[PDB]
Order: sequence, then C-alpha cells, then structure tokens
Amino acid sequence: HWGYGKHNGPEHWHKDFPIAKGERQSPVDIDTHTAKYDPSLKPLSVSYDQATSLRILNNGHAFNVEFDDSQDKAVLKGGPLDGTYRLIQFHFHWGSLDGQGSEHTVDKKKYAAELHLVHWNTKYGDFGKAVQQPDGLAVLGIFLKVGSAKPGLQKVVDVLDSIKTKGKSADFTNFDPRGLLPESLDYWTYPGSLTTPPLLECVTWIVLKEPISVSSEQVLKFRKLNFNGEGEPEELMVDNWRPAQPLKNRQIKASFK
Ligand SMILES: NS(=O)(=O)c1c(F)c(F)c(S(=O)(=O)CCO)c(N[C@H]2CCc3ccccc32)c1F
Ligand SMILES: [Zn+2]
Repeated sequence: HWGYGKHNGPEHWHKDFPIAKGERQSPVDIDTHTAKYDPSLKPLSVSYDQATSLRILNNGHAFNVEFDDSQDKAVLKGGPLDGTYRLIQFHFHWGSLDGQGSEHTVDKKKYAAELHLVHWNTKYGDFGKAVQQPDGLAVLGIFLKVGSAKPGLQKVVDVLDSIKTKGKSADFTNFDPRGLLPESLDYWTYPGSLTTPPLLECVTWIVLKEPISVSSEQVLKFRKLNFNGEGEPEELMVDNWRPAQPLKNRQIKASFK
C-alpha cells in the first residue's frame, strides 16, 4: 500500500511496518557539531573498477541501477565496516523543488536529492539474508546539490524516458558508478535502517560530507518519471524521501575534522 502521499506516505508506514517507530530508524539529521570525530575510523575503500551494471528499473518508488552481485566485482570495505560488502544497486530520492529531496539532512539542511549505493555483507551470502541481520547492509549516501552538471550522471538521465512508468526496465550495461562520486571520501557513519518499507534495521550508513553537483536539467528529468504504471493517471515521481527520524540512542561518528 505504502508510497509517498497524504494517505500512504511516511507518516502512515508504521501501521504496516511497526519498526517504523523503532530504535535505529533512518534517515536522521546529522548535527555536524555533535558528530564525534573518530581517529580510529579507516578510509573508505570503494572498489568499483569491475562493476557490472545490468539494468535500470522503475520500481514505482524510485529507479534502481542494478549490478551483478554474484561475485566480488564492486565492493565497499574499510571505513567503519568489518567485512566486504557487494554493490547490488543504486537509486536516488529527490524532491519536487531544489530545496528538498534528501533523506539525511546536515544541520537541518536539505539537499535536492540523495544517492544511495546499496551493498550487502558477503558473510550472509545474499541480499535477502543480509537484510535480516544488524550488520547486513552498508549504504553509501551521497548528497546532490543543483549547480553544474555531473557528466557521469547523464547516461542515467538519458535512459529515463525509457522507464517512465512503474515496472519498466532497460538494459543498462557498462555504467560506471565511479562517475557519481565526489572528490572526497570523508564521511559520517551511524547504525540505522532501510528508509523505505520494510524499514529493516540492518544498515551501516556511510554518508559522504561532500555533495556532488548536478544540473537543474538533470534533476528536472528525474521529476518527469512517474510513480504510476502505464495507462494510469499521471503522478509525477517527486518527493520520494522519508523525513529525518529520531536519533534515539545513537552517536554519529565522523571520519574527519
Ligand atoms: N533507501 S534504502 O537505501 O535505505 C533501501 C531500502 F529502503 C529498501 F527498503 C531496500 S529493500 O528492502 O531491498 C526493497 C525490497 O522490496 C533496499 N535495498 C535494495 C536492494 C534490493 C532492492 C530492490 C528495490 C529497491 C531497493 C532495493 C534499500 F537499499
Ligand atoms: Zn534509498
């Protein structure tokens, strides 16, 4: 039932998914002054050179760029992590207006969008098993601001008209997710959850400090997507973000400053 509206948006999710009110929900506001610098946090190791993009899909909430996760080809490690985590997909959350769209906030600042690169811990063998574990996933979150175009994003932007509506897919090979990363890998980290139902508390969040820049034209193409399926009334895919949730008993750690 769930989605992003008055009637079925984030404030309703708890009725189907009670953990929505749990102890380690995401996203959160990142209070930069109160984040704890941890000298012992390692640099993040992002090894995406063998990544094998396969397909891009409109799942009716967002669009997902999928990877072959049947071998260690695109992996995240280091940082605050203790194992190796394989990239399964990325997606974005974005707004109706440039002034909103991110899930995490930084000193209450909203960004225009937020990229989630989703990885699962190889010690659990597959994504479905990993989501049942408290250290099953590592999600790398990257903020988007509007300004100069991100040229590594354009291949995603240009395919979107082929996946306008829920359930559409398109071959999407040879997409290189290194083109979506900012210069710095400095990050904040905390234990949290998936930000969409089922809201499972299985995620080590790693949120990069440095946003990427995308153009107004790029984010405008995200907003032409539709949450409905073909042959239904148009509902633009905008404002597909969950607001910040209570931090409760958590400390956000910083790799820097
Ligand atoms: N926004 S988020 O970063 O916290 C995030 C989620 F919120 C979320 F719910 C899921 S899910 O359980 O797999 C959805 C399956 O039904 C994923 N995981 C991925 C991998 C599989 C998949 C399929 C569809 C949509 C997202 C995901 C997720 F990355
Ligand atoms: Zn997400």
